[PDB]
Amino acid sequence: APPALWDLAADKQTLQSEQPLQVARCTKIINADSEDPKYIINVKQFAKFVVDLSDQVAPTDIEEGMRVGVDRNKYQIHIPLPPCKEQIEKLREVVETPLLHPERFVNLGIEPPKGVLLFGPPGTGKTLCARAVANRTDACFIRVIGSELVQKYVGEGARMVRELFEMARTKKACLIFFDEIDAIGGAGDNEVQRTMLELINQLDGFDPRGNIKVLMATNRPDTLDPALMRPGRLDRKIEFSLPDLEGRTHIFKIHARSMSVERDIRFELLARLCPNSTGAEIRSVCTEAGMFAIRARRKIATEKDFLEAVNKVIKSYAKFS
Amino acid sequence: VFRLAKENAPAIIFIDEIDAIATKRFDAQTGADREVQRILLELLNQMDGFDQ
Amino acid sequence: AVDTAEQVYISSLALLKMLKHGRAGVPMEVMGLMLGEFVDDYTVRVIDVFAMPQSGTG
Amino acid sequence: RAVAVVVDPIQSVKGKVVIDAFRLINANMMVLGHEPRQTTSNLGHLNKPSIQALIHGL
Amino acid sequence: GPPGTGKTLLARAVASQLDCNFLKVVSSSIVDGESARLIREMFNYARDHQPCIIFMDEIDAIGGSADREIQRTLMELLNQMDGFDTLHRVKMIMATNR
Amino acid sequence: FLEAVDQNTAIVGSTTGSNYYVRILSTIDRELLKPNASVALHKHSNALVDVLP
Amino acid sequence: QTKATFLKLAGPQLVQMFIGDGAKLVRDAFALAKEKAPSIIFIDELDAIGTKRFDSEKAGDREVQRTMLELLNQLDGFQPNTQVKVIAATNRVDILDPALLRSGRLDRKIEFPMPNEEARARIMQIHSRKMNVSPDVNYEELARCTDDFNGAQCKAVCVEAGMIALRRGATELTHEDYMEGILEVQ
Amino acid sequence: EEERSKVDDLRGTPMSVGTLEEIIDDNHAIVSTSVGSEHYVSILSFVDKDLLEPGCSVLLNHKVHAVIGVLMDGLDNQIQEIKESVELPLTHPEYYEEMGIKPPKGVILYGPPGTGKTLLAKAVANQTSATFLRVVGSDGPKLVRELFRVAEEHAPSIVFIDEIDGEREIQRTMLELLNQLDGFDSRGDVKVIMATNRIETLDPALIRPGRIDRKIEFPLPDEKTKKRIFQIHTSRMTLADDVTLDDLIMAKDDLSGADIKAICTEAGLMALRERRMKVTNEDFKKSKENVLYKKQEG
Amino acid sequence: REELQLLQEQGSYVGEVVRAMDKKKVLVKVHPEGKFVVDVDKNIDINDVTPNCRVALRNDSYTLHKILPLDKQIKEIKEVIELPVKHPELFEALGIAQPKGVLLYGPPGTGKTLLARAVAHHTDCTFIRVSGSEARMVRELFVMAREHAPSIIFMDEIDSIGSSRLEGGSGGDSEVQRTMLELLNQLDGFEATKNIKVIMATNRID
Repeated sequence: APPALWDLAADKQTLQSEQPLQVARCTKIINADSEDPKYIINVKQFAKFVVDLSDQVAPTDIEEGMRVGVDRNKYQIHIPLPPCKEQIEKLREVVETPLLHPERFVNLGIEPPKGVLLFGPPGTGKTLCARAVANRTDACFIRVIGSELVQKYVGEGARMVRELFEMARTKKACLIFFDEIDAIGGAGDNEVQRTMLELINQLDGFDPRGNIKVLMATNRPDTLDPALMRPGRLDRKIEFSLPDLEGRTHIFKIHARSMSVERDIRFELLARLCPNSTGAEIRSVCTEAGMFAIRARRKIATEKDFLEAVNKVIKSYAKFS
Repeated sequence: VFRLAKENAPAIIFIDEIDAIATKRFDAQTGADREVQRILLELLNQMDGFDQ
Repeated sequence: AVDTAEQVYISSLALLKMLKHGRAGVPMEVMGLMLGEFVDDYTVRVIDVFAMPQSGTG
Repeated sequence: RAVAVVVDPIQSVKGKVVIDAFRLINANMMVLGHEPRQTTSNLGHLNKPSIQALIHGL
Repeated sequence: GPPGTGKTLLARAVASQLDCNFLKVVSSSIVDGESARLIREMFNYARDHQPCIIFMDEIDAIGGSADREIQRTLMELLNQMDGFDTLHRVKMIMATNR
Repeated sequence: FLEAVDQNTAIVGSTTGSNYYVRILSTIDRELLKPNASVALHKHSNALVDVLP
Repeated sequence: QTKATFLKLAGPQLVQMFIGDGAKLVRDAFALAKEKAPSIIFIDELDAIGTKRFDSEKAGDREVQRTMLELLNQLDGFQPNTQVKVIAATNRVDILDPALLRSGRLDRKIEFPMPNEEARARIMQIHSRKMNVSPDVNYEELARCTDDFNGAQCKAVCVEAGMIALRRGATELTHEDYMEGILEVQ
Repeated sequence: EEERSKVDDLRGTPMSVGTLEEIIDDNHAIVSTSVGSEHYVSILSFVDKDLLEPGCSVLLNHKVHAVIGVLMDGLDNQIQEIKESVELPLTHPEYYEEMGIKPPKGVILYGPPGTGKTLLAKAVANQTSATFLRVVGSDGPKLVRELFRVAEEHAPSIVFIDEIDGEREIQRTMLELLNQLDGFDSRGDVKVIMATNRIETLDPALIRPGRIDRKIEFPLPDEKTKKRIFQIHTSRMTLADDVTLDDLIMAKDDLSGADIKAICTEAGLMALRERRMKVTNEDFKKSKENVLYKKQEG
Repeated sequence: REELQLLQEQGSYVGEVVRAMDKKKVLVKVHPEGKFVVDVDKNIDINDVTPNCRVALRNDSYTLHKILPLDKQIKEIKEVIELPVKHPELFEALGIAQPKGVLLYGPPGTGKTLLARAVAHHTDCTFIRVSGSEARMVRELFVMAREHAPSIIFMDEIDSIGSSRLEGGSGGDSEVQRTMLELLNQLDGFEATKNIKVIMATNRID
């Protein structure tokens, strides 16, 4: 009641402010425009209404499929509303280098590259993406998985991909990341077919832009249609497989910004002590090392202490997987 | 139906598919079946009174 | 700041014209006018009453 | 004065053609009393719109 | 029509001449066992409008449990054509290849 | 018609499924108080003049 | 080169989960063709969707068959057919309908007898004339190295040649980059 | 008083019950109803607008819908690690706030005996002072989303999921559950403890994405915590010195809280035969034989 | 003719109040696009109106008006049915498990219903049935059982020779079987009062 007191005292001029803004047609959404004077609008009650644009709203401020406040009396719109070694380099030069020197690729060539392709076993995958986010010079991009594409009550995925591509247009060609193409792939399955064909249509389609990005990462490359469709636009396909022996020391060096590690500890030793280890796996290993370093009540961690945690954490996870 | 049957003539009443309709039920949401089986019991008492 | 008791005089003319206006009372918004002469403040008399052509504006 | 008359025969039964004329109160009279009109004996005749919603609602 | 084509041109000539009405029957109304009521509906319309002329082009496709349903559809056609109807008015034309 | 909760007054269901509460006229006898029957009200007054089988 | 509006319609696009879509699609397309300007309409893969399936056992799509029959019917018995044309193309000659012969229907028939090299080099030159390339080309190597390749594949050879030219450090495309791209993507 | 009683027009006869969707910084909110009508009107008094928790039912009108207000309606090394996991934002903070880690990805608990014995054993330890939520068992995961958001409101607490186990729907709703638990669009909210029986039945997608911290295999039956539980249940009861807990807790296999409560109840009941307030070992075993034979007979 | 204007009122809806509030403002459950919460008329008190009941509500002023509406068998069954009598006094010392119920297998030849009623008549106790008619709601019978300690529960309708689907009807009967299952689970779980038994009958493989 006390916070509502001063507001109740401020409710006096609300009576004189009641005359405008009071009209609500419950925000009917538009569809398209055949001609500028007359627009076709479809209310949520599935009743199509037509009204001319007012002088209070510019025609250039109207977007396709946009919700705006509309009068229920004059029917017009008074105001709108806002609501590795070589391979890692090859995949780095398709992201960082172009952004670092955009004009360089314009002068030295006809056009910058597109993207790369990731298939086979997951390996160290999805770690390099977060690494790329960490190496971002300005602002991190927005990643979109493949699980959001397939949902109940189909047909929402189209509006979703179109609105996120619209946000990409608002972001003036922001980096776009895709994941799990096998979920929407594998060409009752027609509902998936429409989504993946629309996806390929929006990809190969230069309408939003052709300079944005192409990235595909999947465990099983059993999809025939994206494979035959990709060479027309997408390019630069390389082998991923697993992490190499001397390749883990790079992840170690980029993880060297963590809690202080004794110089007596060899990186190559810990790298060769756990074969078939993903970047996130050895990251979890370093997590165990740091954790047991905290539990040891010391200021440092020695390899002799947590090596048991290492062989244990790798073997125990190797048992079921 | 019964009263027009007794009013008109010795008519012959036939009933088909008793297995599905006369099956007992428990839940109240499905209790309509209990209601119509109570109707069945009602006409059962009535036909018990129709024995003579 | 003075107010008296006013009473509106209605004849058969305006009544019947409002009956024809009742037949003209279709959902389409309509306009009408009333005429008369004011003898004083607290009495009002209406005599001439006609209709108006319909419009899309309402 | 500006006499305001609204006729709506659509939902009006043919049993009664009785109509109610309308008036406009001033916005500066909100401080003082609402209607300073004499001859209160005719309010019972003005009680014909006995509907329990629109009258004391509006 | 085994020696060539052009019968459809003659049918088009008659159709453009008089034809008494405008009607066309597709070769296969099946893919459109739920097409039986559709056929009976079309024939119901044929009974609704007394004057009728039927034009069927390329009927050799439908003339040929996979075969069982085909035979069933044929039996339905027999039942419908040999049923009770007045054929003295309605006319049917069939076009084919071999 | 639905049911009669008291004397000379009852409730009546509409076509939309919404039940309406309307007091019957004194002229109408108790014959129209039958639990299940076809009743016709006015489009405005919503009063029942007569019922049909 | 037609300078008009172009449309894209494929074979599987005519095949859907619903039924009786053919008539609606044809009538609507002809409606848009009636209302709009004399644009260009091109459909592809009419052979796969026009298969009459000699084998009598089973198959999923009989629809585009009668859709094509109705299309021919409207391309025959209708005077408006003098309006905007519809271009059709077939990949394989295994399936052909004898009823497709007419003025309104398919008329022009052109078989491709192993298209030559120098011509492909010419159109490739026309496509690549915009990009910056050192004006010395023998054309012999690039004409000889191309065997059973599409036009899109030649454009892909040009694009591939432009791909590594960016990381070579050279601001101008060379001759060997073409054949290098050929041996790269193909 | 007059200004307080002059609002009776909005809360009067023209009044309805609507459902608000979200609160906008533009001061004109959005409501909804059976037909989903939206009305944007400037705000008034009597509303909290903060703790209101939008997405619930509100008060509407036959009028312009100006809102006059709202209406509410050997595991020691393992157990110490999970102690420093879930009890991390709790008592004895000084081993945390010095540096800090805070990996709120949750953990996974399982073992060969299963039957939620060790799971409930570890779960009941956190029930001292807290808000506990037990979920047993596994259209879409709508109810799972409801539990997720209600746990988002219950975030300052501990959430414990127990008994985690057509067929293709289970996989995709498992992927959906994994995506929702991953916290894609949301930061750290509430600790989620995954508890199951066999880890071999679970897919590898429930290990790496789900928990980034630690997972420990179950080395033995852990008679210790069980001895503690039995001590808690027998704390109000009485016992002699000739009664050994070791062989008793070693003999029992796959029992729940209601089960041990039942066998203790029948232990006291069978100790009531001789009218003794003390329960012996032989009487405890003889009483246990009843339930032991009861469930194994059927 | 004074009511004629109330006929011009275009009738009135049927109000239902599921809940009452201490703010003296009554909420009413109505057909969709309903739920109009408003204080009632001044001449009628609020506390008189009971929740979860239908009332009369006008469609304009939204005001409430008024509330709207065999020797071998009995020899063996004696030690069973007459067991709850005077025994629980010494059952504190004995601590024996009380019998949950008794069932017989065979044809419905004679005295199926009359037997239990006769024994209950000789026991001078009330006879409580279920008879579901116009959630789970099986606790109410246990509440009534708590109210009246002596009781005899025998099921007539459970003995069935006549008509079933045996497919969905088997599950339909499995619902009742689950009901008596959880009932027996409650009886085995604890006891609010004595003299609680269940007697079923089956003429078939069930």
